[PDB]
Amino acid sequence: ENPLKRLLVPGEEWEFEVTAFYRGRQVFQQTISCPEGLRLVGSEVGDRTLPGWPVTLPDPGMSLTDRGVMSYVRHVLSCLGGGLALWRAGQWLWAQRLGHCHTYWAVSEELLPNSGHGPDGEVPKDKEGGVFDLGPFIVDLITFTEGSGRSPRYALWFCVGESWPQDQPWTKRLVMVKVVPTCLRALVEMARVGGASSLENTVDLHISNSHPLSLTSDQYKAYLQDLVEGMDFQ
Amino acid sequence: EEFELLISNS
Repeated sequence: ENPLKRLLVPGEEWEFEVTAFYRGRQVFQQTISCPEGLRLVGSEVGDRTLPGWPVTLPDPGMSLTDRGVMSYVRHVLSCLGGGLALWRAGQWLWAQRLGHCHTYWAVSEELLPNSGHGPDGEVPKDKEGGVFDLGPFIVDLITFTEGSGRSPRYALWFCVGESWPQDQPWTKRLVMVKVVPTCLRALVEMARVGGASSLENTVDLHISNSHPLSLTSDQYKAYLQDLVEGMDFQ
Repeated sequence: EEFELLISNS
């Protein structure tokens, strides 16, 4: 049996590492494991009955140093309302806006949101929107194990309350939020150190009900191909 | 440093 299929079984929960940045400064980090996904809110007030795990972004500061911009940050957090919903349905991650803050997203690197390609689009409000497809990710991951392509991107960056910072430093934006499906961080890491020969390495898939995985490089590449053949493609 | 808040109300 393929242990990597555990990611795509219904009822299983991925871990989402949420990291928030106010003006190029990390202010918040929390890991969420919820079946109905997460929900980036700013605590006003609110509808407690809304599905998804509430992730409250912290209030900024009331400092004489940095207040001409922290009032703007607090202004954005006051308009998140229902917040930014992010959940998983099968092999897709879905994001939707429930508040009044226009939000732009992109699947980029972990230490840098804006590479140059621009945003992958804006988080929709009236409909749910696909932000990540596991299909193309595994395919690119196999090619990465096959010493050819580059490392596939898995980090979801969100630019809240402002337009996407293209050709501008991302430290200028008021509210930036990085969300990482920690299973994908592991899969990439497993392919980063594991590709030494046919030895064993250990990968924690970081998902609900799962044990560590001691696999060989060939075994890992075999499971990945078997994972692909059992997924929808476009 | 000016800020255009894409906050859509009403």
